[PDB]
Amino acid sequence: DIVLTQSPASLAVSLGQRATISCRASKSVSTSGYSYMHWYQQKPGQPPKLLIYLASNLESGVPARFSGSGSGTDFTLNIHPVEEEDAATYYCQHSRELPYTFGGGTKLEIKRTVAAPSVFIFPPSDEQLKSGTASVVCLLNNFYPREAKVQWKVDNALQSGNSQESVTEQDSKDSTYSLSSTLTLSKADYEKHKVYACEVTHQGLSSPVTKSFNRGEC
Amino acid sequence: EVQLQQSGPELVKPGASMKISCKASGYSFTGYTMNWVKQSHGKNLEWIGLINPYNSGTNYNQKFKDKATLIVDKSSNTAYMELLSLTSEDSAVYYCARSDYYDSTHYFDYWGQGTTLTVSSASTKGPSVFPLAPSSKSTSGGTAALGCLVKDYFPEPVTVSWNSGALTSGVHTFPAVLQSSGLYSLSSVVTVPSSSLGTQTYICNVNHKPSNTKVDKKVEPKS
Amino acid sequence: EATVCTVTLEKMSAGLGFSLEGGKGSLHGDKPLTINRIFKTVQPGDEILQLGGTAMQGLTRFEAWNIIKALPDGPVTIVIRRKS
Repeated sequence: DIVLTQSPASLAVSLGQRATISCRASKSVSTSGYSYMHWYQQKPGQPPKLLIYLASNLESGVPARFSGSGSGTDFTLNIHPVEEEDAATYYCQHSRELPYTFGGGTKLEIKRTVAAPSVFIFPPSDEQLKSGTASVVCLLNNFYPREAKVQWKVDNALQSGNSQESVTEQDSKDSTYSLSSTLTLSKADYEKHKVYACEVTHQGLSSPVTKSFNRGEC
Repeated sequence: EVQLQQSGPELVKPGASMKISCKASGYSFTGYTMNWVKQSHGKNLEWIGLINPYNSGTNYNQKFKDKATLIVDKSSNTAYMELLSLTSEDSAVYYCARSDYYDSTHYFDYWGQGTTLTVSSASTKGPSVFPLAPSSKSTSGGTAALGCLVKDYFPEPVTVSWNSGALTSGVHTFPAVLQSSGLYSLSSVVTVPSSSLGTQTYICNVNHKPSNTKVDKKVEPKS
Repeated sequence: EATVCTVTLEKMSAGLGFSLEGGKGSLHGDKPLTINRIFKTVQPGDEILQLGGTAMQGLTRFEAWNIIKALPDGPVTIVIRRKS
C-alpha cells in the first residue's frame, strides 16, 4: 500500500503570511498525464472538504489563496495569504491505485496578538444539588496563546485531582481559544465550605486573576 | 445542491453488526461511485471501499474485507455499509463520500455529515442539563457569560444549539470529557451583553439521539 | 442557437481528460450528456453526440464511460454540439 507522509505535523503562521505543507508518497502517484493526489481541509465536527484535486486543480468554490503543486512522489499545498478561517487540519490523499490512502494530517494554527482570558465562575445549580453532586465551573474566554493554568481553591484548600479541563479549537474568526474547568464535589462537601475560587495564570495577565463566590450569597 | 445524508449515531454491543445509511440527493445516484471512510483516534483517516450503485460493483480496502459490506438501493437513492462482528476498535466516525470514476480520478468532492459508532457493552444514558446562570455581578458595561452543563451521558455525541440556532455568535460548545464513572460531560457557554439579560430569553437545546433525549433548558439570572 | 462540429482528442490510458454529466435517467429525467469538467477543443457545457462510431443519444453516464474505456489509444474523432 502507498504511504503518504505529511510534513510538518503542525505549524503556526501569521495572518497574511504563507503556509506551506508537503506530502511525500512512498511511491509515484503520477501516470497517464495525471498526478492522482488530492488535498482536503477539515474543521472539527465537519467532514473533510476538498480543496485541490489531481495535484494542482482548484476545486470550484475554493478561494484562490489555495494552490498545490508537485508530481511523482512529492507534493505541496500552499496557502497565501493565510486568513483566520484557515485554522484547520489539512490532509493529502492519493487515488493512484487500491487502496486509496490518506496522510496523517497537518494542523495549521493562525498566530495573533497575545490576548488575556475573560474569567467567569459558576456555582452549582440548585437543580443539580438535589441529585447529590455539585459541579463548579470556571470559564476562560477568548484568549491566546493556548497555554493556560487554572487552580481551584475551596476555603483556601488547593483542589488536586478532582477537576477536568476542556479546550476549544482555535476560533475561526478571532483565532482565540476558550477553556472550561469543572470541579466536582459531593453535595455534602459543597455545603461544608464557603469560599470557592479559581485562579487563572496566563501570558496575557500581568498577575494571576481570581474569580470566587461565597456559597449562599448573591 | 448535492447532499449526502447519513443515519444517526449508534451504540452497539461487541460481536453484533450494524448498518449505516447514506441517502443521496441533488445528483444522479447511479452515476457516481460511493465511498466509505473511517476516522478514528488510532489511524485517523482510512478508506474502506467503494461501490458503483449502477451495478453494485465494489472494491474494498483489504484491511476491511471481512469487516464491511456495501450495498445500494436504487429505488431510495441510498447506499448502505454493514459493519460485522464489531469490537471497540470499530468505534469511530464513518463517512460516505461521492467520487467520480471518469479517468479514474476518484477525489471525494461531496461528503456525508458523519456517523458516530460506539461499540460497548455499557448501556445508554441520557444527560442531565443544568443551567450555568449569569453572575449577578455581571458588569452593566458590559458582558455576561451564561451556559448549560450537559452532564453524565453515554455514548457520544450530544449536539447543543442556542435559541433554536438563532444564537450563534459568541457560543462555545466544549469537547466532551470522559469521567471516571465512564460517562461523558460537556459545557456550552455564550457571552451576551449584560443589558440584554432582563429582556432576552436564552434557551439551550440539547439533543442526545442514542437515548432519544431532547431538552430545551432556559438559563436565567439566579433568582 | 448551436453549432455541431467535429473535433479530435487524444485517448490516453486513463481516458479522454473530461467528465460527463446528464444522460439517460439522470437528475432531471433524460438529458444529453454534456461536459461539466475538463480535468486539464472541448469545453464545459459541450454536448457529446458521438464518440468515434458510437452515438451518445440514450446512453447513461456509466455506459458512456464504458464507450470511452474501449476507445483505442491515440487520436479519437468526436462530434459535439456547442451553444452560440
